[PDB]
Amino acid sequence: ARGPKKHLKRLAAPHHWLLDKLSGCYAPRPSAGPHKLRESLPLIVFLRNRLKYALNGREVKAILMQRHVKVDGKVRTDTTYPAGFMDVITLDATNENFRLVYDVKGRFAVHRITDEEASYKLGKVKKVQLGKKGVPYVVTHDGRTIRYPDPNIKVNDTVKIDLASGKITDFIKFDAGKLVYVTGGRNLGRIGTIVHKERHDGGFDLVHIKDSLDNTFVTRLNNVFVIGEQGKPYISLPKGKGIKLSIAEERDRRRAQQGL
Amino acid sequence: GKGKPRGLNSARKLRVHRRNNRWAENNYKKRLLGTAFKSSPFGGSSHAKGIVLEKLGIESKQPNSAIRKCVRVQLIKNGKKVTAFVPNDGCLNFVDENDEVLLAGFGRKGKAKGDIPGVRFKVVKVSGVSLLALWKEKKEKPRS
Amino acid sequence: PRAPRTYSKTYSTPKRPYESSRLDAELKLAGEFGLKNKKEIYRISFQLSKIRRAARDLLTRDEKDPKRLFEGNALIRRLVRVGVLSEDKKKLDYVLALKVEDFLERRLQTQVYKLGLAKSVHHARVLITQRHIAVGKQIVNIPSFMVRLDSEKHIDFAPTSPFGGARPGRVARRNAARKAEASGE
Amino acid sequence: AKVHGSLARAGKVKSQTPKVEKTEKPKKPKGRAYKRLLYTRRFVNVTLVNGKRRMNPGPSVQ
Amino acid sequence: SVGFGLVYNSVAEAKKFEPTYRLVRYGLAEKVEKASRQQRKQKKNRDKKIFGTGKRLAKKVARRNAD
RNA sequence: GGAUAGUGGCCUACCAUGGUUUCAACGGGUAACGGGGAAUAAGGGUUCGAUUCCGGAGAGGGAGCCUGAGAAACGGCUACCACAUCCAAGGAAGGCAGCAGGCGCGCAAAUUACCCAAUCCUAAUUCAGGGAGGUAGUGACAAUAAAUAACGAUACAGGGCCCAUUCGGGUCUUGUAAUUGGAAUGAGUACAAUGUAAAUACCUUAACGAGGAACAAUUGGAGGGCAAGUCUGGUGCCAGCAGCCGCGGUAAUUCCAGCUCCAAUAGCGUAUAUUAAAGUUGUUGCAGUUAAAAAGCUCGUAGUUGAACUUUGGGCCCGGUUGGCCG
RNA sequence: GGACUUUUACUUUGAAAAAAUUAGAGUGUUCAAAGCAGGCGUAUUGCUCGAAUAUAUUAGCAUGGAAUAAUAGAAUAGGACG
Ligand SMILES: [Mg+2]
Ligand SMILES: [Mg+2]
Ligand SMILES: [Mg+2]
Ligand SMILES: [Mg+2]
Ligand SMILES: [Mg+2]
Ligand SMILES: [Mg+2]
Ligand SMILES: [Mg+2]
Ligand SMILES: [Mg+2]
Ligand SMILES: [Mg+2]
Ligand SMILES: [Mg+2]
Ligand SMILES: [Mg+2]
Ligand SMILES: [Mg+2]
Ligand SMILES: [Mg+2]
Ligand SMILES: [Mg+2]
Ligand SMILES: [Mg+2]
Ligand SMILES: [Mg+2]
Ligand SMILES: [Mg+2]
Ligand SMILES: [Mg+2]
Ligand SMILES: [Mg+2]
Ligand SMILES: [Mg+2]
Ligand SMILES: [Mg+2]
Ligand SMILES: [Mg+2]
Ligand SMILES: [Mg+2]
Ligand SMILES: [Mg+2]
Ligand SMILES: [Mg+2]
Ligand SMILES: [Mg+2]
Ligand SMILES: [Mg+2]
Ligand SMILES: [Mg+2]
Ligand SMILES: [Mg+2]
Ligand SMILES: [Mg+2]
Ligand SMILES: [Mg+2]
Ligand SMILES: [Mg+2]
Ligand SMILES: [Mg+2]
Ligand SMILES: [Mg+2]
Ligand SMILES: [Mg+2]
Ligand SMILES: [Mg+2]
Ligand SMILES: [Mg+2]
Repeated sequence: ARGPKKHLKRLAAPHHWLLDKLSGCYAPRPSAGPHKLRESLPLIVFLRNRLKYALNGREVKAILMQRHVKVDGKVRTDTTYPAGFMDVITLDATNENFRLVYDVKGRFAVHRITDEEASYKLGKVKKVQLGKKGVPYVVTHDGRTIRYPDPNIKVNDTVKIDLASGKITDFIKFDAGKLVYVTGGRNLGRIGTIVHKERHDGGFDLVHIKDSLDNTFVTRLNNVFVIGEQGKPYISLPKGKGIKLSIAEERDRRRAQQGL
Repeated sequence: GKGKPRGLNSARKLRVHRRNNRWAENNYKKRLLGTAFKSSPFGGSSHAKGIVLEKLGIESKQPNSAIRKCVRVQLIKNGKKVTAFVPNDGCLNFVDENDEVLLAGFGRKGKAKGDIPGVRFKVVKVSGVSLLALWKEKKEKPRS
Repeated sequence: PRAPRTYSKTYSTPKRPYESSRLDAELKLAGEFGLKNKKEIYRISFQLSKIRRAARDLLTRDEKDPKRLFEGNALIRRLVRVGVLSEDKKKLDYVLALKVEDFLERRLQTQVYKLGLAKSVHHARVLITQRHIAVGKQIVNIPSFMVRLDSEKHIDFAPTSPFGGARPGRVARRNAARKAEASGE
Repeated sequence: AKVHGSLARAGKVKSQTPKVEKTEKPKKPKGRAYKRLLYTRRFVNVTLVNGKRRMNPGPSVQ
Repeated sequence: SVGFGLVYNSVAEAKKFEPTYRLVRYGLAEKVEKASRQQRKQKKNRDKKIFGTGKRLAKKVARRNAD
């Protein structure tokens, strides 16, 4: 196409943002950044779509150009910064913090969390590798490289980075029966223990996942994101605890809650 | 039994054999051979307008007897000469020689209608007003 | 390069266009429910067919079928909320027996007639379109409004309009002045 | 087969039919009112019959 | 009549945060009076045929006619 | 080996003779950009997709290259080819398959309008720019909702259930009106507010806005198929009608009209294509003695298709679901 | 306890799967085509459900099955197992 595309037609846009069909021709289109543009969430979406603090688009740069918002600690002013999974986003001028942790449909929950926790976040290691000058380094999913890590951490292990200082502080291995988040695929939004990793030499290992309500299911190796010991999360989980309820069951929970 | 192969592995034969046979189907072959675009006096288009060369009084087929009023038109878009029937009482006096008229099919898909021989078309407009409107005197033919 | 504001045709005309016994049957309905044209019967005719088709489909499925069960009782739930399906005809077999007037009766047309207000469907018509009616605060001026059960007992006259209170119409409020302009001064 | 026939008499009959103008008359009810009119007439009133009923039987059998 | 409205934690703080088409409805900010789009544009394009100040070039233009 | 960002006959030198094909190569045609999808509703299918999203290609035709991370870029350059503008005749300059608009083409397709308010993009950038995009104009493409009238009054007629001895007939309820009277309303026109970037329309709302020369619905049709005239006047195998069968030759149910009637109705007709009907392409699912159709005969390769048998039967454990039942 | 079909077809179940469109749940755009909204209250500085689900009929990948249909194998034993 002769080079980099810069627009985004308002339908090719990631569905989980829940933009509306009309309103205009276009969607925000993520900037280049820490997360893959289809797996991301523009700040502009968050502030005006998810948070409803803004109306215009102008009134978002309004907020952003005020440093009212910081992502993973740092002040980010880009209208369309590719904020994504495990991220924090902190609105100081209204003392609230969030965490971009998935819904159970597959969307980005407005899962508000404390000022504790906000000082850390998880990070699946994508590659761990020996850099130049004999130095080693891990590469988390969010586009962080942390040099000098524990020789114990291999790929698909998660890592508790700080947030103000880099630095890995504790880490979880990937093995039989750990608390797992699903980051994409059909089962996006789910949460549970493992049981089996089906190895397929050549490509695409598969992870059978059990939830607290005993519902086995499968995904691909990269879809899986370890987050703690069984029943013991390493972070706050949104409402519904990533369980996936059938639309039958779903019907009740709503109409039965209604009335009183 | 049946005279057609029934093997689970015979698709090719059953497939080509019908593809082979769609040809005896007229409407299909007309479509595939593009008769429409080639031999048909219109492009395949639903209408054509040409210029009126002369007026004709084609006599009817048996067992009828009348002088069906028509016109030899020469189609602008491809210079073809074909003749077209001019419907309704004395409308033939609405069209003149050299008069530029819109023709349409006779609604037979190419065949001749009724007892009017050689005529596969009809005059629908003339000097761009509508023959229908003229015959009912609600519109008037602009001067030549 | 926007996005299509999608659309749909609401009715469908019959195949054979000159059945006398259908045209008799059709004309009848037009007169007792106060209809303007055949299209108002077609629109409903069409409606029913999608219901019967949706119905007859779920029935081919084995029961206990999470789709059948979900998407069946849902249909039934909607059909009852309007008064097309009876309070204990709640079975898919029974939605299949739904005939055209079942819907036609629930017409806000035929409801301004039924519970007083009109004493004529062809009075009920002009009553509605001339905004002389309301479900609560809301003036509903569409004859094919389809009155649901809970709303049935709320179809009182308009908060404006003479027939409902506050002021008379301009033809009233003009005679009242014309009997003053001449007979007085 | 024969293509030049007489064009001389093109428009005979439309030009020698005596021009008689349509009678003035009350209007029919354009709209729902018409169908209503048609209902109450076609089978509420029910005019002349025979074993079929008849829509346009001008000057009858007698 | 359902509508939408908002209340700012000041007067002139509302003034830097409100779209200037609102402020003019109020009399708050003033109504800016500029030339029509095509008029605006046609100027830009006119101005583009010029390298330098032009304040220089109008000498070139005029030097030729005054001899 | 060269070359490329790199793989590779990508190119070169040398060496072999290999590579594809009836399981249809190669060649031809396409009124062929591919897909998402669209029309057609028993199923199976049939037909379509230039066109809102994705991918591709191209910027009059070809080739070549500068710059750059990215172009073989065309609102970049260079040449040839085809066009073609200005000229003081020496020279100079252009590329709308961007938005408008013009010509041509044809059956066939709208304003040289307003704006960055929204959606989003770009930049050194909260500001600038955006015919991206939005707004309005033209717009019976297609789709949705649905006014063109409503309720009385009375005089006959009566559905009149009767009383009942008779033009003696109760009391509502249909229908007929050159008969009547009070109500209702938005189509409009318009204060205002609302809407808007500014206007406009929508919604809301004062002042007005109904009785038939209106606020006056049309388009087809009335022999059959096929719903609805054997009424009238005109024509006389003429004019004309008729998808098809057929109507017309002086009593025309079919032409030309008046009357009335039918069907659909803010819409109806016509032409062309296409789908259903078509079990008239048949996998489901056709037909082949005589209606179209078994090669004169046999062999035979490709293709399709090909008898039967190999753990059968017995006996345990385990927790599952629809009906007995009754609260 | 983990890999395991002689080699296939077949079939079951999944995974990796854009939106719109389609099927379709919820929602009183006043109805409807739509849209993805909205719903509640002290409505004087708030509360709150959502934006599901099905889809896909080839091929590839993963998996439960072995009836049906192919196919391989010890015969001059250059047989099998330890
Ligand atoms: Mg961006
Ligand atoms: Mg000739
Ligand atoms: Mg300048
Ligand atoms: Mg190379
Ligand atoms: Mg080589
Ligand atoms: Mg050779
Ligand atoms: Mg195509
Ligand atoms: Mg082409
Ligand atoms: Mg296409
Ligand atoms: Mg195609
Ligand atoms: Mg084309
Ligand atoms: Mg290009
Ligand atoms: Mg051109
Ligand atoms: Mg550049
Ligand atoms: Mg370009
Ligand atoms: Mg180029
Ligand atoms: Mg250009
Ligand atoms: Mg143009
Ligand atoms: Mg011009
Ligand atoms: Mg024309
Ligand atoms: Mg057009
Ligand atoms: Mg803008
Ligand atoms: Mg700007
Ligand atoms: Mg400044
Ligand atoms: Mg009118
Ligand atoms: Mg009137
Ligand atoms: Mg008529
Ligand atoms: Mg009939
Ligand atoms: Mg006669
Ligand atoms: Mg006829
Ligand atoms: Mg007649
Ligand atoms: Mg046959
Ligand atoms: Mg024969
Ligand atoms: Mg023979
Ligand atoms: Mg066998
Ligand atoms: Mg993928
Ligand atoms: Mg298998």
